[PDB]
Amino acid sequence: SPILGYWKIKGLVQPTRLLLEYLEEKYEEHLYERDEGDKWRNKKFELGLEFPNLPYYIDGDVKLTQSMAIIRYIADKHNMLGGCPKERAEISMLEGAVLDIRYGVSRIAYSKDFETLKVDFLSKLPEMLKMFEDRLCHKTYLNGDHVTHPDFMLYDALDVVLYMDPMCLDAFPKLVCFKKRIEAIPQIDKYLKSSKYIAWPLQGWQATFGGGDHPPFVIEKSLNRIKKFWKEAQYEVIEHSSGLKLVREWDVLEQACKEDLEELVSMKASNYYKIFEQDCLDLESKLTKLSEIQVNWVEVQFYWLDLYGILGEN
Amino acid sequence: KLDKYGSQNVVLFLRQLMEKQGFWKTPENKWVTIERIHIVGACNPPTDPGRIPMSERFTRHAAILYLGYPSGKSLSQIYEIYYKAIFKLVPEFRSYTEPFARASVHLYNECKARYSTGLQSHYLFSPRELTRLVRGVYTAINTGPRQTLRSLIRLWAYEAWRIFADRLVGVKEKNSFEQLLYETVDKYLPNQDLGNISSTSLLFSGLLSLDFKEVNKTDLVNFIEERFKTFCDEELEVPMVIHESMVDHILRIDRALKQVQGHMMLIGASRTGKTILTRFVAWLNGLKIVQPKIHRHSNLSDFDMILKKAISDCSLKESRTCLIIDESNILETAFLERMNTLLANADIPDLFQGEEYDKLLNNLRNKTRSLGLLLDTEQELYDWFVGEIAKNLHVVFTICDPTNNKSSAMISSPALFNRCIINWMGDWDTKTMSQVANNMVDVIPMEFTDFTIRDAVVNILIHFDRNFYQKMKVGVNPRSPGYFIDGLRALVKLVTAKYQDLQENQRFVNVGLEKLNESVKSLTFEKERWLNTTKQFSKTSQELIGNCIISSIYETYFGHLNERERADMLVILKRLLGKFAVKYDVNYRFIDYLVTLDEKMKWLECGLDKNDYFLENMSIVMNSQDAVPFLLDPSSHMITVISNYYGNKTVLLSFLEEGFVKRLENAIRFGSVVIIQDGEFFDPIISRLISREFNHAGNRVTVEIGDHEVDVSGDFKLFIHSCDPSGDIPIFLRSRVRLVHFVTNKESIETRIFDITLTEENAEMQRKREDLIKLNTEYKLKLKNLEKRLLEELNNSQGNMLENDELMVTLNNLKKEAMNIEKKLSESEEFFPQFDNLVEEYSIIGKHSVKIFSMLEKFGQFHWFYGISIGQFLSCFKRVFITRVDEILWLLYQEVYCQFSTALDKKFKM
Repeated sequence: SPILGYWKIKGLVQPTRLLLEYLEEKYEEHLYERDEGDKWRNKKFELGLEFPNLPYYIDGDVKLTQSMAIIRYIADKHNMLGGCPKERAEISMLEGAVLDIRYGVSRIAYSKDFETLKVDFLSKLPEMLKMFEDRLCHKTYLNGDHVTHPDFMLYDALDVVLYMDPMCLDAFPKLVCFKKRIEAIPQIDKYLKSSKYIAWPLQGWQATFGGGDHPPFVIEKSLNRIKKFWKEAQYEVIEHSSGLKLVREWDVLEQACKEDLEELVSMKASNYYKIFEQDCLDLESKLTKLSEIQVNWVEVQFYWLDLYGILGEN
Repeated sequence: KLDKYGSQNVVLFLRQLMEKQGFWKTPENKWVTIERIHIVGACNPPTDPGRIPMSERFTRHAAILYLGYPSGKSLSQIYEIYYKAIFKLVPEFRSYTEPFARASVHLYNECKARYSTGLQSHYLFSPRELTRLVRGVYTAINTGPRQTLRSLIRLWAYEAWRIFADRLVGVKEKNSFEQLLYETVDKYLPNQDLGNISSTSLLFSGLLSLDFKEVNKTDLVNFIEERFKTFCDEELEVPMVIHESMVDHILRIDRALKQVQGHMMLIGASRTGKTILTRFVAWLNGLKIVQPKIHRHSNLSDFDMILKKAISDCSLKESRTCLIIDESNILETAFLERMNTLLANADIPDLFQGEEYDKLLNNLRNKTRSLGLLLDTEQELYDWFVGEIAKNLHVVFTICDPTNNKSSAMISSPALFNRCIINWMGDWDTKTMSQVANNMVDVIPMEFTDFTIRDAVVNILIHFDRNFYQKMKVGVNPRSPGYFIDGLRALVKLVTAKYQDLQENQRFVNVGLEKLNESVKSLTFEKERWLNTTKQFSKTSQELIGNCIISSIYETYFGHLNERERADMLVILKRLLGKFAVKYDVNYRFIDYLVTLDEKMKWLECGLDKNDYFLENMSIVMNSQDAVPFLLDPSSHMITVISNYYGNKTVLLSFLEEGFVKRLENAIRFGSVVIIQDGEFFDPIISRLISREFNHAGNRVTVEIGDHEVDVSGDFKLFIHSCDPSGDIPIFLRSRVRLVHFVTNKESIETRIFDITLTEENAEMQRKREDLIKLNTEYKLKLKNLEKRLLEELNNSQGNMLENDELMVTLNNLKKEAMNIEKKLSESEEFFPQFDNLVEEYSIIGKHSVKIFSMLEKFGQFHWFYGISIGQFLSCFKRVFITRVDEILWLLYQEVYCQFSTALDKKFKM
């Protein structure tokens, strides 16, 4: 039974863990928990790895560090790297694009500007997912009829990006499939449901993205769509026979404001809004002031226009 | 149809064309004279149902030819030539074409005769069926393994079953066909190589092999089992038990969904799973499942959109869709009209007309060429479009009560009835009930008994459900098993909740046994002698299985029943519990058993009425919420009760308000407890929120509402409230809803007169009745309260002095308390049978008083001023006090005549 040292998290070991479970091979772990940063420093230098790091793997005099060197090994030990230049390069391109997602996570996970850095990540993400949707036209998995180890890499990534976006797949149904397909593979499915599976976090506990014990919420995602809507607000404006310009089609904005105001008051029922709540109270004071002036302005607009018929002309 | 005056313009339009020869242009306003166009029409006898009488002013221009059925001897001759053609595939049985053709006609002749429109409307047979059977036979041959004569006859038998008997309701007729099929093979194809010809035993499928072959019962069930988990995982998450009926039904829909034009209408009662099997078989055939997203505020335009897309996708995208239309979806008459045009013709003309016709016509040419064929004319292209729909669109109808006048119109509609395969799932059979029950009680809390134990419990519940519908419901078997499934789910949730609490209190007396033995002194050896309680536990555990039976039944079946209707079902349940070797508590009370004294205080604090009926009701609402509760009360005093319970979190809505559609999406997102004020009116969209359906996500739990997928909190609660019992809620809701009646009935008078009578008849025992059940629960709660006080100080003072002694003089006071219970239990077995002796005299008083109230209630119906409340009758019956039973009775009749004669006029006095 081969021996793997890493964090007690998905981290840099997840794909490998899956591959192992794919070949039904049993193994043993040196797991550094969230608050066992010592146990690691205790073994950090005294293990005889050629590049001491995490994770570090050791079996038949194969001393490895580097998630890549490790995964490739297991892959090669099963003749899975490719049968010619073309198929070999194809498998490496999969490797690359999967890492461009797993690593892409960690680069904007340390940022203090996370809830707004993900915005630049998720804008790029589409272009990446799309390519896979196409590749999966007339194919079951990228690179053929059989899912391979890079599919266990993308699965770790997927598992993590779903937390960042719940709607990451809605734009790529061919992947939402590929995902259920993976979960279906007998060995994998049996594993996920097994007791030895330690499910979370995604990154080192310290990371902003995918850190800590578990996901809590909607409050951010909704308030983003509220603020977005109010920074595009437009009134049909129409100047009449004389000077002044009139505001046509009141109701739409008039309606939206009352609704969006009611949304924020239903946010007070929620458990999780208390700190995030203060910002919403500022958006509440902004719109309650907008309805204050909305009520009076339609009155003026109407009463002026009526009286203009009466005195403005004759 | 015809104007409410009664004039059909469509027919007059043709008449215009026949007589005039041109017509007046409806929008553009001129005469256009039609050249060289002929009018030919077909129609049924107008004595037939559905049929409208035509104007002699139109038929006066027509030659009428009555064409009837042919011979029964020409039919035999005609289908021989049909069999001739299909037996070019199995030439070794070329001599078998004539007896097959003679049999098919005989089976037809008999089905037409035995199952007529006298038994059921849809019992309508014709040579169409013969030709349907003939083709049905070929398709099985053309795609089956080389056929033995034993194969061919069974092949013919299977198609015979699917064509003539799938439509049959009930079992008397269905058995009749089994024997008819046996009677016909015996007369035309005499073999002892036949087997069991019933549909359960001959299962034909192309799911297992490449060739359509009869398959093995065990081979099929296992094939479904591997595919259902897959379909469960891949599609919407709902787990189910695959049973003997379901396999037979899955094959039915399979052949339907395979044929070029595939239309099956499924008649499944409710909760049968008609809709779920359809979703499945559609997915096995690889058909896109389209399900019209309608609601109270859906226009025809919405349904038009939904249809148009699915049609455009079927030809111009080659989608291969399955359209599931439920009876709920057809909102207006036109909706159904749209559905007709989709089946009798294979296009909806109105959707694509004028410029939208030119856009379609253009797009059509693009895809046709792409595929590699050019079509020259306008007619050539449309015929491809339509022919593509005819093979890619599959409409399955799911109607629950064909008794309903809206669902009647589906079956009635000729277009639908002719181009659909009618299939019947109207009831759950006793074997399929037992099969489902078994798998639900597969979990084993239970322990060996007298007599099997799990086999006994299931047999009770089947005998209860069969007695529930037999006694309570009226109207003939349109509705079937629902409560049964929820009844089983309640029992499983209740036994696990009870056995975890029994073994918890048994662990509390085992930990007290270790603590008293450690100490040993004068009084403590009486405490050790508490094997009475330890001995008692085994008898308490024996009865918890049967006690949970009654409790689950109360939560499921009783919610909407009368004071007397509850008690009476309980009798039938208890005597069923009496025959079966299940042990129940003879002195049992639903309130005390499932309500806690802390909750019982909480409810009344809000302002719930003291009534036993209203306690049981409130209990049913709260205690179980694996499903949404439907509350009915005229005076919305209940809507305030729930408001005081959930406080700030209480957000009230009504199906009728504008903001309802959105305000619910806000209620669901942030855990708001919601009550819906007008239950009678109910849009389709909440529907996924009523059935417990969800899509699980990374952290989030999403529910689809009409369009947008919204997040569920889980601290979110849902209640639906109605005010009038006259108001009928859709069959969908009523089945997935826990119906509870907070109603102040005439039955409530019978219950409440006895309480007032006994206070003035035997004041000593009605006074001791309240404290009997009070001090029963109070002292037992004080027994559990003082056990906790004793253990807290025994662990604190063990190294300290004998402080425990200062609680042991309070435990010396407990020697009155522990034995006070024993004092009261002894006098209870003396009090209860005396209480029940006194119920019968008052019942004789009680029976009279409802019939009197009914009469005074009926005056308020005739006239507005002639009102009477139940309180007015109670106040009057109190006045009766301030052969004894005989004189009190005559005191009632006197006092009622004395007080209520005042508020009526001279005619109504008399």
